[PDB]
Amino acid sequence: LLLGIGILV
Amino acid sequence: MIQRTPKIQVYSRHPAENGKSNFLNCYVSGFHPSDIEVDLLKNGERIEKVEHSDLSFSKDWSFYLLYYTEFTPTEKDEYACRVNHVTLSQPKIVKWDRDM
Amino acid sequence: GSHSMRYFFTSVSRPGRGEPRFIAVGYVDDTQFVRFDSDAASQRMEPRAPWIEQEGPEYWDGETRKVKAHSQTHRVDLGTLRGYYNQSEAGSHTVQRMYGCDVGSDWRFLRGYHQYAYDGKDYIALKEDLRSWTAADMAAQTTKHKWEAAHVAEQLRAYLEGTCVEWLRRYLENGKETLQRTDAPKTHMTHHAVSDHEATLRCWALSFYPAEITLTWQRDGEDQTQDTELVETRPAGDGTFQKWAAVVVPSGQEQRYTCHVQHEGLPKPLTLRWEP
Repeated sequence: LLLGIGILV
Repeated sequence: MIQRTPKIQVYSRHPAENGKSNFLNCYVSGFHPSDIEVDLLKNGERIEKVEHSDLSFSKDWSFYLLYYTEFTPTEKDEYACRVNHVTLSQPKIVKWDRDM
Repeated sequence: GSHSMRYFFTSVSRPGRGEPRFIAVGYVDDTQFVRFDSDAASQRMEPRAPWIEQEGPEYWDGETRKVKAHSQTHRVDLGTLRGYYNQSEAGSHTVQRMYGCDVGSDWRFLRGYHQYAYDGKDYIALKEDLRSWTAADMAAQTTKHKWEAAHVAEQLRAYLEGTCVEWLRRYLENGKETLQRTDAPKTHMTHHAVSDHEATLRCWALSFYPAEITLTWQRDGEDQTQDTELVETRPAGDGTFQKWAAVVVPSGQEQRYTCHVQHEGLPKPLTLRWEP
């Protein structure tokens, strides 16, 4: 199952 | 910008038997960046119908791909993998050597 | 006994200002089970193993939404990193991301990962504590300060210790026949006369799973590295792996040399010797 939150560098 | 030259191996899925259907494999690994040109050759000419794995990478971030095609080896027919990459001044040909 | 689930994401801006490539691949151990590739015109997260095809439409809709969301954040990241390193749009740049979890023999959380590379080198990595970051360079410290202030590690910790491991267990149970198997290496030795003076002994391992294997040469029971050759473990293309180790030996000294094979599929480590 993929990660469900959005992270940005 | 770190660049790494591909390691190339050409081999069959199964031990080669003349007249018996098999898969010709060309495995490229340890390369960066990901854009790479891989051809399977039969008697020096590009095989047009060739499949490949989904691009992935190792702990060191270096990429690996498998190019493959169904094929029937014979005594006389020669096979090779031709690889071009930014790290190479010319495309590298590795011949299929069945008897390793 | 011990297992891992891993997602691997490659984001490539190509020369100029075209749309970047995005590819996502999911693995359980050494078995790919999902893919999405912009170069293959993917519109959905696609199965790559029959056991994951059994998941229903809500699974596939959700994974498709999330992988498209990942594609979007990588598209931002490419622009962000051009800015951080003062690079023009004209060049080709590569972002890689890997996240996942390992479980031990008891199937409990052992370890979590969440890390990036830029242009073939470390950028930033979640440390083992799942609370702190390793910024590889000055530019990555900007990312580290941002992710600390936003408590990103704490959100990742919830997924890596919970969801990631809960779903890895589900897959291991649903894909049991495929994922919880070991295929022992089929081993043999070849002999090729290099000259009148030397012979190559090649020790072969075929059709094994998982990929993890050790091939070592001994000479009269002592570890032997000199005049040895070891190729990368390679895929057969049917879900099994291959590997060989070779040594060049003086003519008439073949019998001193043993190849040692270790694989979790074997009852016991194997010893091969060249035989007339």
